[PDB]
Amino acid sequence: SYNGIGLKSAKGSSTSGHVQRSLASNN
Amino acid sequence: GSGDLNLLKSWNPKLMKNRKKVWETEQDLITEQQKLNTRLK
Amino acid sequence: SEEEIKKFDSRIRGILMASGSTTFTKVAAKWNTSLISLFTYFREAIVA
Amino acid sequence: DRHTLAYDRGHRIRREFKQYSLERNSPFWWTNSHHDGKLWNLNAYRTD
Amino acid sequence: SRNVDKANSVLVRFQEQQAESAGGYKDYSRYQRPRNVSKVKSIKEANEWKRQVSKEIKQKSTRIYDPSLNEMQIAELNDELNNLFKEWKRWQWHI
Amino acid sequence: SERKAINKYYPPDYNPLEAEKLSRKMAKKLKTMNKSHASIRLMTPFSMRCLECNEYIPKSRKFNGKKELLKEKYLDSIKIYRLTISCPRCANSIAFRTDPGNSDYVMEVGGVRNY
Amino acid sequence: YAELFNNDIKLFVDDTNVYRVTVHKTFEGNVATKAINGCIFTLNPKTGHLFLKIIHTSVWAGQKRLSQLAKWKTAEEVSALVRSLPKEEQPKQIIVTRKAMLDPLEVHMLDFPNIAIRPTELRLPFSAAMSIDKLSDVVM
RNA sequence: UUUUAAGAACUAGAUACUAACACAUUUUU
RNA sequence: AUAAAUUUUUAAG
Ligand SMILES: [Mg+2]
Ligand SMILES: [Zn+2]
Repeated sequence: SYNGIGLKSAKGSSTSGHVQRSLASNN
Repeated sequence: GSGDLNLLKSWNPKLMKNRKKVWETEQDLITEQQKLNTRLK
Repeated sequence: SEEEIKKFDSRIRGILMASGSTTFTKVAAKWNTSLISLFTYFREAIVA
Repeated sequence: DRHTLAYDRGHRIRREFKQYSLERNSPFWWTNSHHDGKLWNLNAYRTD
Repeated sequence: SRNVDKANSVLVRFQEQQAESAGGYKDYSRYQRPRNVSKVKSIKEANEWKRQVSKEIKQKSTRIYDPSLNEMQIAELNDELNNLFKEWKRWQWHI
Repeated sequence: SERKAINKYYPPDYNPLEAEKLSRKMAKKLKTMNKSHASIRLMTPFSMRCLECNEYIPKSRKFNGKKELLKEKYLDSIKIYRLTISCPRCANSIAFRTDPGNSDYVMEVGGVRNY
Repeated sequence: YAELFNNDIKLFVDDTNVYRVTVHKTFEGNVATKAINGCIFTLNPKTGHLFLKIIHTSVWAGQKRLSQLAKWKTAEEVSALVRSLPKEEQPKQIIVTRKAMLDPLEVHMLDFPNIAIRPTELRLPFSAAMSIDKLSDVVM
């Protein structure tokens, strides 16, 4: 789900706009 | 398009592919005439 | 700082507009010599 | 050349004012490889 | 590259070599003399080779009277005339 | 009909090497291919002075001009060319030579060089 | 010319007479170019053993461009001829009169890195060796 | 009158034309 | 306790 993270849309950003939760920092 | 068109054509001697050809042929002939001078001595 | 970010971006734009057709390795060479400058100077800060 | 270089002082400000007296930028304006040596190396990156 | 290259390529020539065998093309605006006269062939052909001379007779004949002032030049051109007109004589003689 | 064109329609038979042979025979009879002469657009590196109208070709000027393979061959084997240029004011032909041993040109027949 | 008799074993190759064409008369008129059977000529300077691989022109009846097939087949028979030699009898080096044989021999001889190939620095009269009557008799 | 080119077969291999287009070239030893 | 995926080519100058 798009929670407010990511980009307004991936057009000019040249990336794939692929976002994934960070297993790193949780607790 | 500003500079000399001569640089973009093959026949002119001043550009570096042909000048090198002349260098090589002259160098070879220098080797040959050198060895043939040493033979006669 | 924002300024020198924009200076970098403007420089990349420089490499781009300057070379219409320089072939190839000239472009990669220029971009190398730019980026390496940016990192090597800014090293730590860029992360944040 | 160190014997000569000790008589070179003020190199930094000169480097920074090379902006004004000549067109082409010098992407590394913050070091002279003469006084500061060479502050980085890459070649490992190559193999990697 | 100037069309001098583009008109001489194989893909231009081959259709001419088919038109000779399949019909009455092949110009005569292309080839040169042919040097020897008596070695020419059936009359309907030397007929066209002959005009292929008279035309140049007309061009350079007009090129005679021109005031353009080069007297050495018109001298050599004058000799060229005489040569060609002699050729015309020869093509008529063969006919 | 694109300037960059990948394919060219060929007749349905067209033995290509056969066309190389028959075309190789055809190459002798044509007027243009055999001219022994050549035409090239070029420049004048060393400037000029005309010996007829004393016109000056000032430094480097475009010309439609004529290249010729010279019967000489520099040293044992190097090519050497002779170029001709018509004068703008008068009808006059001036010629070049290209010295491979001495990089600069040397010229003859109808022009002199400025110093 | 001295290094030939040093303890290395080298071979000499002359392919010039592999391809022979002589003029005969047709029954009307012509100049008849015919191919006479050739031979492959290799010798070491020491033993004086003449290796000849005799080549019959019937092999040449199905081809065109016979210069290539010439130099290449001759190179092949140099290769197999080396394959007739055990390690002790393997040549140390190989030398060829022409420098137009260098490439195909470099092609076939790759399997034998101990064998160098060299041009002739001196003009050599192995081309007319067919004038020897015994050799030309064995070939004809 | 004068004149000789044309056909058949064989060989190994790379060279011409164009410049309108782009030309901070920078930079690590 | 994550399942989040942009493109892509022809002519003329
Ligand atoms: Mg335009
Ligand atoms: Zn003039």
